[PDB]
Amino acid sequence: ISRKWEKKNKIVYPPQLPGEPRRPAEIYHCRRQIKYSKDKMWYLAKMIRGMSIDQALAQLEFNDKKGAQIIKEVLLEAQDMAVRDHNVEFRSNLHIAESTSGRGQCLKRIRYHGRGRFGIMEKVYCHYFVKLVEGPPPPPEVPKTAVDHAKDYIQQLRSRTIIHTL
Amino acid sequence: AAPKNRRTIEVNRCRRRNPQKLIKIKNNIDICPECGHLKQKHVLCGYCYEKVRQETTKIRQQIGAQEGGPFRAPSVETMVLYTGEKPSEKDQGKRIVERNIKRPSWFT
Amino acid sequence: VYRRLGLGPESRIHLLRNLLTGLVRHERIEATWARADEMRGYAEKLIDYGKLGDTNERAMRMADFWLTEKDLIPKLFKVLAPRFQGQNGNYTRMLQIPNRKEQDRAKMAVIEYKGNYLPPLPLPHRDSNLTLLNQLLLGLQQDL
RNA sequence: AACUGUCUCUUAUCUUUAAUCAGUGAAAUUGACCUUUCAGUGAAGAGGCUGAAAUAUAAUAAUAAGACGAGAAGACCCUAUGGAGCUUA
RNA sequence: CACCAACUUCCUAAACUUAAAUUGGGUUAAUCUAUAACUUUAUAGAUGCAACACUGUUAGUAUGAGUAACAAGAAUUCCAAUUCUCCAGGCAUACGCGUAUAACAACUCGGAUAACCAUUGUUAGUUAAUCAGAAUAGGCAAUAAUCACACUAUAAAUCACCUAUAACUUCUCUGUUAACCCAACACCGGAAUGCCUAAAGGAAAGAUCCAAAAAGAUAAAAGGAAAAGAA
Ligand SMILES: [Zn+2]
Repeated sequence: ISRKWEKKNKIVYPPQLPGEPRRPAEIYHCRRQIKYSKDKMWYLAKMIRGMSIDQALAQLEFNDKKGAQIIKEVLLEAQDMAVRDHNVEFRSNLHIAESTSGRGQCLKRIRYHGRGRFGIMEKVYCHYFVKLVEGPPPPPEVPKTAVDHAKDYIQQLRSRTIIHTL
Repeated sequence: AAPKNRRTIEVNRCRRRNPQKLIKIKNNIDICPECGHLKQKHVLCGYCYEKVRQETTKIRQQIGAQEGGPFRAPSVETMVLYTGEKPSEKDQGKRIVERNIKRPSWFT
Repeated sequence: VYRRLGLGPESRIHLLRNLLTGLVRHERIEATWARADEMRGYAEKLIDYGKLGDTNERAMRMADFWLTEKDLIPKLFKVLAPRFQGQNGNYTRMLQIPNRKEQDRAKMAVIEYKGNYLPPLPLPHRDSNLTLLNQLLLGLQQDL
């Protein structure tokens, strides 16, 4: 087993100089053993990526999946330690920078059948990894306009270089 | 039924990451002034509703003890009175339930 | 016009009979939203039977069958019926409650008899007229 | 022979299934695949060759009539100046 | 009235002629020994010394697939709480099992999913003079039962007690729990006997929707094989 996500939370940066900008806080929190499928947890993780702390909590509160309840507890724990240990002044000033799920060690059993058949029973466990960055979520992407696309095409034509000639 | 060959993770990754299969966000979340907790616009607050049910259970418990037997539902109206409030003439001809607690602020 | 409930038509009425009996005894019942809506019509019509009169022989047969506990029969004609004499309808108040966290996520609702002695339910409140938008609408109303 | 929804000739309701939510979780299978249509070529024979044609990406939902469908050492019968075994007085 | 096109050919640098069993010759990865080297090497001597392929063997992890698949009567005043709706083989002993018993504490594993425990840990338990299990030698015996009488029958069906000898005052030991056993299972069936048929024993509903198709059941305007009778 590897527990390097916690070690990422143990990273200590060098003292910042007075003429150095305040470093945004980064919090690494994970739940190593969850009796849940990582794929199902990943779906929850994918949606919440990049959202604010408050928005994620509100969405989770009205979610019907068991994994969502687990994430909310994990999210609440991460927020508590972030203020307690990572010097997060404002509770609201937190957003989900990263959210992903990993496989966990399972259990092996045989599934009996009533009529002499048998099956492979497996008890699934998973890991859940989240990194929280202090501050509001980054602004969303803006689609390219027609003007932007057209300009690039002309630039590409100009950028073309002649091939295999003097 | 199995495909004639193993399904590649690349193929599988695209299927599960298609937007149709992803979890959707909800924008109907609302705040409950009464409890100060979250609620849905079409759903009532449960923190305050929990108080009503808990008081109802306490009121029901008092009624059960007063009746003292099964199938003893009165044929007369019922009323609930709290400490500091005494039965009045208007309460005559109505079953009176006495509560040791004082009249709750929310309950009128 | 009817929800397909119960192992058979009798079960729905018997289940409705069980639901109706409990509501009369307690006057406020929490159940799945679909059941509460289905039984709301029966409860309102039962109150009309109480209004019809205690002497009504047909009402007794309906009341006797629907209410398994017979102590409620005097209550309906002497408590529920007198209570709702002024009212012309809407005797039952049904509201949606958050779904049960019992791993099945059933839709929940609470149905109660109006005029009951139980504490008032936390009903929704419309916006006050003192709000800026309402105050602006008030000015338009005054001019007209 | 009658009888009846067996049928002429189907319809309706109830139950199961069905569909949605949540929890749990197998099996045969699997060279790799960025996995199209038409004509040709070939061993009855082409998603992958030749030449034409079509073609945002990703998904989602339905049906088994025909190709006298594809097939095996399935099924069936008969043969041998074939073998070998067996019985002998 | 030409051009294109092969390493055919020419040209600069080079090179010196075109299938496959079989046959001659030169190297080499790795490990160890002898003797050296000293960021991983040399000369000799050795070998369990190199695997995409033996119906090869072991372990890990995928695919099918989060697919097949699976589950608890209602309300409340509450899981050793009440009441309501509905179901109808129950209780003892034998055999077997062997603590699965009960209380408490846990909520991970086990229940073919949970709740709840039958799982996990701790402690307790099943009380017997009555229930159950754990001297000798001789002599001498015709006639079934069937309410045994009548009555017949064939299929043929009953130690004792006498005579002697010997002993000479006793209640311990063991079984006793349970929803239990044999079927790989909390199996669907297998499992001896007595009593009795609800007073005993129980719950078909994880939720929502009311798709189609499919399965079972009920109903049919007019008709009646496109009632149970004959050959
Ligand atoms: Zn509130």
